[PDB]
Amino acid sequence: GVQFDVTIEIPKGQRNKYEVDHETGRVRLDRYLYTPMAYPTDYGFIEDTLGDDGDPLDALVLLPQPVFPGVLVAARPVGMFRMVDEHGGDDKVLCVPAGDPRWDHVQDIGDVPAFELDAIKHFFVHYKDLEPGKFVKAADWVDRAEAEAEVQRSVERFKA
Amino acid sequence: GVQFDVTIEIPKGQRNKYEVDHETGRVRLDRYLYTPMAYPTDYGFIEDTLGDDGDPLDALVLLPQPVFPGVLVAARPVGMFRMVDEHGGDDKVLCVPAGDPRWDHVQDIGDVPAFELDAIKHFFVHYKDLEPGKFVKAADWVDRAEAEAEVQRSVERFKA
Amino acid sequence: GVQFDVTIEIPKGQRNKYEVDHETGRVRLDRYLYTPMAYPTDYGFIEDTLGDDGDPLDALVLLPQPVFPGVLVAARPVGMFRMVDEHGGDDKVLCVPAGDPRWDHVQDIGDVPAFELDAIKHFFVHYKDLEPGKFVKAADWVDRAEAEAEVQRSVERFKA
Amino acid sequence: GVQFDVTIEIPKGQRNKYEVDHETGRVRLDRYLYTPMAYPTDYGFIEDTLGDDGDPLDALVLLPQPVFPGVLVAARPVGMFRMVDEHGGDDKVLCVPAGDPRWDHVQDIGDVPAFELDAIKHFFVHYKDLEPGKFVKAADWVDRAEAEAEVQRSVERFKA
Amino acid sequence: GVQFDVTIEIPKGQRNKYEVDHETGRVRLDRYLYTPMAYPTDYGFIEDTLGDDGDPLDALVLLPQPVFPGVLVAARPVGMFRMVDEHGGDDKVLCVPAGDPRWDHVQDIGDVPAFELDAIKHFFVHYKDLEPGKFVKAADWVDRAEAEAEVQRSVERFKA
Amino acid sequence: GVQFDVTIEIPKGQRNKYEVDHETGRVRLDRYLYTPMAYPTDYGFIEDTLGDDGDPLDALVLLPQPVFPGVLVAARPVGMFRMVDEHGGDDKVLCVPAGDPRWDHVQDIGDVPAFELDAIKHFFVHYKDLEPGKFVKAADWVDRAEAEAEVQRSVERFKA
Repeated sequence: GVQFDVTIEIPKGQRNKYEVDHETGRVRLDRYLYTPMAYPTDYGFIEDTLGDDGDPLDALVLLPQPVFPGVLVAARPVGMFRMVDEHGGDDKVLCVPAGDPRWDHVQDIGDVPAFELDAIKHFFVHYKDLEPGKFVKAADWVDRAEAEAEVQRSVERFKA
Repeated sequence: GVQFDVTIEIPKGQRNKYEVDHETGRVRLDRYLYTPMAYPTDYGFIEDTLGDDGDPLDALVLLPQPVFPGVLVAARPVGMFRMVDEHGGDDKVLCVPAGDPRWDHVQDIGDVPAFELDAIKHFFVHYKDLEPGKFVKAADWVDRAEAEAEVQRSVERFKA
Repeated sequence: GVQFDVTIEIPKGQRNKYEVDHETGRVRLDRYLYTPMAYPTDYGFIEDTLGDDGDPLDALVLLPQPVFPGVLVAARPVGMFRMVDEHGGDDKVLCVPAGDPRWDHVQDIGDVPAFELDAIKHFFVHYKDLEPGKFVKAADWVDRAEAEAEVQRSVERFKA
Repeated sequence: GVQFDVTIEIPKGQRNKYEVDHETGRVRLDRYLYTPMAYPTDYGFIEDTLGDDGDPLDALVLLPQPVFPGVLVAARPVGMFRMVDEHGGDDKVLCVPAGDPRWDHVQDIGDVPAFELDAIKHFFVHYKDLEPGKFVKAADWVDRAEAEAEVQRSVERFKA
Repeated sequence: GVQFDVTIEIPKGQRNKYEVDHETGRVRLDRYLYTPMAYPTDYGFIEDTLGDDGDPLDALVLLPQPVFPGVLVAARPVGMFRMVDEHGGDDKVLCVPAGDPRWDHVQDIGDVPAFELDAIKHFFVHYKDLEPGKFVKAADWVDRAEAEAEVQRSVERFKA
Repeated sequence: GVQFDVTIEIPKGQRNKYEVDHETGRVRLDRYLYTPMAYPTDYGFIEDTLGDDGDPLDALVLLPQPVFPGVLVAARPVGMFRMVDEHGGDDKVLCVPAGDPRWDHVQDIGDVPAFELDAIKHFFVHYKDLEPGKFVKAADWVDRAEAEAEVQRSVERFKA
């Protein structure tokens, strides 16, 4: 069913934390990570969504080769990382590239190897460890179904 | 005589197929090539041209060091790659950087070494070999004169 | 006191000379340097400033990891490189990242090691050596004080 | 059952064709490829084997991140690429990393997606297209079983 | 006083865990880290030392630009990272480049900024978190004096 | 006529100054350059030569893509850079790859564009500018002829 555009803010392997300014469209170097970690996958947000906090819904995209910040990728959801940090709840849709048969075998979170999900989860739990006031409290994984529903709501919030 | 601006969509050496969306201005990861090949030169399109198919005229730009997708380069034509694929005819203007005396010795397609033209041609002939329905039929090289004429028409089509 | 946004045009380590077109917002490959040199730090301009010559005030930003052309970084001044070239006077504010405590020990030009200031100065003195008509005549360093003053003036020129 | 050491000569993504000199141990830049292609996976030879032609048996290793020429990787076979070129028969064992549970799901050639095998095969069929006298005639895939047997013989040839 | 040669096994920024085999001299891809982390500095061992476990003493080397695995760097000690893992005690001498005046200001562990020591410590505490049976228990910092003493013993063990 | 092996110590684009230790065969990080410069071509020495100073004759090799330190390349001379520094005379043979027809049009120093020879010369004249006691006094270009002669002598010194 569902598919959308993700705007990659941060390439796999990067320790610079880029972000897109959501009115001006410009890309911004928010900060350099305080921990010796790097983004586990290409990271961004779903174009035309609105989360709880006036921010578009976050997205992880699985790619063979990282992209550049600002790049659009047409993607589809396979699961969702649920996380509660110091600004409270925050979710990240796990995605593969849409209409690329090389990802056809990846249909739900069951299809992504554990060592990969754990590596991703390990990054978000620890990446802000050396940043005062900043912490993480929940962190877990849910299936394409819950991913799809959270997307749907954020699309509807974006239209209101 | 003629010179124009090229928007590089894809850097030399890249296997990610970026493209510029021509209304929104945004850059897009179209697909990752199915063959183990990589763009033989920096690749883009001539700004303010319109081809037969509502798409700006394609350009190859010879550069010492690859640029980033979206980067403008002022360029001049030295020849043109004529190719007929599954969507029919499609041409690619061969360029060097404008007003850069290091390229002064390159004035027509005679001035580009054969092994380079062949490498470029070999890329377009084979890059879509593992992509169903997609094939290539003609593929040859023509001089700065024919390049200049096709540009001129595409500039005039862009003004209508 | 003072702090501002810098738009990085050229990453540390690059030999391609990118520049932002100031009306269109687009990024441009101006030229590939003629000397075997690479920008000693990330290089751009202070957003919303206007110099003597209708061009925004130049900026050097010290970063742990280079950014991409077009990226915004919030920054604060610690000194200024004064230089007179073939188009006359031209200054470059030395900046560190704003609100990043890892840079708290850098408060004025005294706090940047000499070998670094000399490396930067060596780049601007020599980078145009193989470029006809282009030369450099003055080149020296001044403190956060004078930096702050030149910024203020350029901000005020931008509002007129 | 079987597992061995591979010495990577050429990293995934490289167009430089490095080779190890088999007496001196030194690494050598044989040639830069004439086609705009790059090695589809990390490429080398199985340490302590001897093929038909006094050369150690060739190996492709599947890795998450490319290595450096000269690097040893402990590996296990999953299949074999059979190829007949201008020097006649030549085979390449397809391998994954030994004792790394992240590759446990890859047990025979059935387990490697078609688009990957085809990409590899496409590289070896075309990489020497622009090299006079050099051609390719057979090229196909066989299973872990045949891979294992060819290894065994090359190990025994190495002991004679 | 003391200075020695370090063989860098692993460049800053790498997630591949290279190691030197200490008889054969050859470099080996041990494993790819299970956590989304990357070596916080260039990492290796002190040439001609012998630790408690028949392995040369580990070293961290602070460098402006990462080297290649196998590269020798002449270095001097400024402190030492004391850590107890699953194989028991294991120490890591913190070094700067020898005879390089750019590092003259770094004379003991007091001279290395806290955010750097913490980043390094954070790496060794967490890098093996997703690796069964592997854990970390102590982890702290000591001064150039203790570094110098542990080196001295390992040099003497190497001569017996 | 003449052709030989070059051992590349330093890749084009690098600022780390690698060097091969000539007895042990090991590669060494000598220093990071003090100026914001990077080696204009791949740089090494002619294998089995001996200069005036017990050091093998230096070599520049022109390549499409840089190699790794320690890599051998079979090469042929097209000219020589003569230079006198603080340790007196020091020469560097300009080479292209042997038996590669893509370089057949480069037969003597006349065949290398001026902007290239000047770039190379500019690097050796300035790269040590910020290094106390270190300077450069002569620096010029001579033809394949003189190159061939200096090689011959160094080969003969190597055999004595």
